[PDB]
Amino acid sequence: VSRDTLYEAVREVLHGNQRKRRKFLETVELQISLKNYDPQKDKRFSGTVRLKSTPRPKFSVCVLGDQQHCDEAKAVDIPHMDIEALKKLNKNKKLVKKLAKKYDAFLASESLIKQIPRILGPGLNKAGKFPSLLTHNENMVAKVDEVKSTIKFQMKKVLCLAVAVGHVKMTDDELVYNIHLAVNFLVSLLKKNWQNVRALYIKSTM
Amino acid sequence: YERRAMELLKVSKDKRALKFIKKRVGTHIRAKRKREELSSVLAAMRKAAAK
Amino acid sequence: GAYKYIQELWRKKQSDVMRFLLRVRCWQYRQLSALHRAPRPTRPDKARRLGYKAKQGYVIYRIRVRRGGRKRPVPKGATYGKPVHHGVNQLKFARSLQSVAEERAGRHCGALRVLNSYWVGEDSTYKFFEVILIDPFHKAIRRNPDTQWITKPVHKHREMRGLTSAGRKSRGLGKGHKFHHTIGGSRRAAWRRRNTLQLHRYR
Amino acid sequence: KVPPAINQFTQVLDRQTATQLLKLAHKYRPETKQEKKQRLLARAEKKAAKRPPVLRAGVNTVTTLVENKKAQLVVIAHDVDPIELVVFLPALCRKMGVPYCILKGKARLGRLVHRKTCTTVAFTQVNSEDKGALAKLVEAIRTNYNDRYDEIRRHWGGNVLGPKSVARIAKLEKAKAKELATKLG
RNA sequence: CGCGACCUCAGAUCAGACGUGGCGACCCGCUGAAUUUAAGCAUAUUAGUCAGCGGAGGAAAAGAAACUAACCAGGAUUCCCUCAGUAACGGCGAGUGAACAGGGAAGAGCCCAGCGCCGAAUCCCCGCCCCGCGGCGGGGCGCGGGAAAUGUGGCGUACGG
RNA sequence: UAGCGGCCCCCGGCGCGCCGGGCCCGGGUCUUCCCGGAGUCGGGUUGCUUGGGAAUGCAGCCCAAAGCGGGUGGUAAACU
RNA sequence: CACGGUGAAGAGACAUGAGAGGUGUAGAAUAAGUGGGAGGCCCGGGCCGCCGGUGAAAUACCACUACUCUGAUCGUUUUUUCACUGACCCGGUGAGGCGGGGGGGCGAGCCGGGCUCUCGCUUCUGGCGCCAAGCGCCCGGCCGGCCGGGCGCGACCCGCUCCGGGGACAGUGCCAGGUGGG
Ligand SMILES: [Mg+2]
Ligand SMILES: [Mg+2]
Ligand SMILES: [Mg+2]
Ligand SMILES: [Mg+2]
Ligand SMILES: [Mg+2]
Ligand SMILES: [Mg+2]
Ligand SMILES: [Mg+2]
Ligand SMILES: [Mg+2]
Ligand SMILES: [Mg+2]
Ligand SMILES: [Mg+2]
Ligand SMILES: [Mg+2]
Ligand SMILES: [Mg+2]
Ligand SMILES: [Mg+2]
Ligand SMILES: [Mg+2]
Ligand SMILES: [Mg+2]
Ligand SMILES: [Mg+2]
Ligand SMILES: [Mg+2]
Ligand SMILES: [Mg+2]
Ligand SMILES: [Mg+2]
Ligand SMILES: [Mg+2]
Ligand SMILES: [Mg+2]
Ligand SMILES: [Mg+2]
Ligand SMILES: [Mg+2]
Ligand SMILES: [Mg+2]
Ligand SMILES: [Mg+2]
Repeated sequence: VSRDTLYEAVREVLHGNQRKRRKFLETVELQISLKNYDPQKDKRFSGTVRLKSTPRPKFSVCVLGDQQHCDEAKAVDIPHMDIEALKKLNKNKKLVKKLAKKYDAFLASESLIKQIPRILGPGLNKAGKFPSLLTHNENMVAKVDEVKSTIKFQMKKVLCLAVAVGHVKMTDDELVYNIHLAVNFLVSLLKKNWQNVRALYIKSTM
Repeated sequence: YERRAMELLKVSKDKRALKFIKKRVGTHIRAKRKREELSSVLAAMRKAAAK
Repeated sequence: GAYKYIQELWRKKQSDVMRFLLRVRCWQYRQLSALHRAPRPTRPDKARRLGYKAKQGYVIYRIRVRRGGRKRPVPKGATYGKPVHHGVNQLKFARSLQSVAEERAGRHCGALRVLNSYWVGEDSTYKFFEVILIDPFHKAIRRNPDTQWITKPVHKHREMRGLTSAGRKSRGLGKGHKFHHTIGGSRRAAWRRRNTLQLHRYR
Repeated sequence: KVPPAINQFTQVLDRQTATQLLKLAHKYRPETKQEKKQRLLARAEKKAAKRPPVLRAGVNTVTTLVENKKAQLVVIAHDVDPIELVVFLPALCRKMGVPYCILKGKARLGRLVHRKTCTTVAFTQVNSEDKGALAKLVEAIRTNYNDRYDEIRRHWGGNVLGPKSVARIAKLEKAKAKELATKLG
């Protein structure tokens, strides 16, 4: 997409903030719409947008990790949970789905994605849980802030998505850099070029 | 034919539009250039329409 | 200047303004005779591109020519020979209709030299060409040092020997590997030089 | 159906605007060969012992000093022999903001300068006495052409039949109208 | 209505010029066969030849790359030697058939339009005087007439300006 | 006939000199601007032509341009 | 295919864009799937839920699109019909009264008057018919008289094709198939 009309859209919603003055927490989003790709057919695109600002104020995160993910996690204030604690979660598929539905997206260590398909593989992708691996550097400080808001553009049984980006309190040029990342990643991820779109509503939430 | 080609590109029959432009102007390179500048002027009209 | 605007606007012949003007003017020139004096160039920038200067001595003669190929003028379509020469209908003239316009204008006004010519309109039955002619004995042309190649007797009837632009385009002349058959000055010169036998004295 | 780029030359200045413009133009006429030869003599008898403002004539001069922004008013004749000499020129003047008017008579417009015909003239500057006069001309002219150009650009000419065919249609359609009045009685 | 511009188009035994026609060995533009060969013949060949038509000059045409090349690159055109009876075309038959590079003969380059700036600075013609006057030209004077702003001249052209 | 043999005319070409008029002109360095020929190229088709072979050139007809573009780079075509 | 246009309907293509129905239940119903969400709306309080409850995806909050249907007006093109004329064509003429608008004589129905249509002055005979009478308004020459001109009605005005007849079809240009002992 071009950037001039996207500038016009972000100016009209930066001055459409005064139309709303939000209190259900200040965050906006955008939509993406596609025209003639069959929702039941192949060439399904499935990718992750790395985003650098995370303009979503309360991103809900937890970690699922082994030893040496204890003390640094307690000092960064993210709750830590062990393999026998996942056995405690596995003692019923009652509470674990509710905690994973209250939380948005997880991340987990190397050897616990080995144990997440015990009997709970199809239980956990029922709520869309593929926990993302850490590394051997063992520094999750702001790397979790980077892994969050990596928006999954995924094709499923109908032809549209919506992406959670933005608050007008942040700076405009970085916000349009975020929407630029989203739109050029999806235009590259599509089977054809930017002709496949209908429009873009980078609007307020409410 | 230029009006008919932007009318094809509005409905986003881009492959048939390029074939029709090839049948009109001749060489495929000139056809690609013609379709690109028709996409440019049609994008100019669309970016004029929102303001 | 205005001439680049005029030139780029003559380039957009399928536009509405040009289609209207070509239709209206083509009707006008179809209403007149096949060879008539034009008081000024219809295409001023095109004329001055081809060599016109708005001064005394340059005249414009506008020509109507009939379109199509050259039907072979044999009685009842019978060319009495081998079937490779039985063609009557779909044959073509080796020179262009523009050069036909120049030679008609020159052979009428034989006291004038054909400089160049250009296209001004057509329909299905006629092509219309404006030919620039020059009077080599007018004193403006006779006393301008920049224009007196035409005063010399070697430039009598350039349009009949193909020395004009539309005349030289039909001869196959040019530089390079596409024009090996006109090395010399012509197809004539190349054929003569290649189909000769150099019998030397001492061999 | 005349295209609007040609049809815009059929809409002109009226008599009052034309006479007020010509009255201004009669004072900025370029000097003839006589009052240039004697102007040479008058310069020589004082320098051998600034140029006042003039009208710029012709499509090339006027086109060049319109795209240079240097024009302040431009008058274009309605009736040039190929109209393509000037059919671009209202569009050019509108984009570069130059006040343009279309005047009847290239014969009059080339009687301004001392010739037979001229396509267009242009006021580049005027004296301080006539600056208010050019202001009143420009404020009259710009309300007809430069501000109305987006309406002018889509207004097509011609498409009006013969009076005999218009009369035949009028009789037929009034018969249909009176019969439609007879429908309800 | 009438007068005057302009445009377009007429008329004149108006003033001054120019073309026609001939020759045609050589040259340029078209048009263009068949005999012949293929042991027949139709594509091919003859042949872009003869015949036909138009236009010249003491030469014509061509000519300063919308080129050759693929190199350590050359450098308008024309002509000679070689390329070469070769690449290639061909009922792949009969037959046809170049080009570049190389060595020479010659050797020369340049100009517009366009883009721009300079009070159209430009051109033609008639009157008078002086000169020269058998290639009608030079200087000056004309409140002499036209052309030309629908673009003349000066600078300037791809090697850049 | 031979001869850098003679004589007399004529027509040039070649030098210097005078009058009038014209022309009152450049190279380098840096900065700022500007730059191009369209029913033409090109495509299809037809016919002729060429050694030019999926088309060498020309022409008719139809389509019909662009400007970091176009043409060529001897096998049609796409990407670079 | 081109020259080759104008308008109005019929038949399509359903593009800009308006409205709209979703059942293996579970659960606030009837969640078409998905991104994300800790505190709107209504004006400190109130409202289901995000959570409980819990099924094949858990629904607050705002979202995009869809699947299909329907209407709307500019889908914009294509196609058929009906018309138009300005290209083109044909005919007639010494391109002689074409088309409207008047104004006038009749008729039709109403109260001297408005409106629709119509007509425009030649048929009793093998004559003749032009080159204006008449009326009105001006102008001139000789002392109201004579002589001698001009304009306007008579012979209405306005126009954009001479008048008709066809017409985007004949036709012509270039290709394509058929036919073709001419
Ligand atoms: Mg030939
Ligand atoms: Mg020569
Ligand atoms: Mg060519
Ligand atoms: Mg005479
Ligand atoms: Mg034989
Ligand atoms: Mg034999
Ligand atoms: Mg035989
Ligand atoms: Mg041959
Ligand atoms: Mg001959
Ligand atoms: Mg001759
Ligand atoms: Mg001679
Ligand atoms: Mg030459
Ligand atoms: Mg060479
Ligand atoms: Mg050999
Ligand atoms: Mg041969
Ligand atoms: Mg060589
Ligand atoms: Mg100039
Ligand atoms: Mg010059
Ligand atoms: Mg050059
Ligand atoms: Mg002797
Ligand atoms: Mg051949
Ligand atoms: Mg290549
Ligand atoms: Mg190749
Ligand atoms: Mg037969
Ligand atoms: Mg026979």
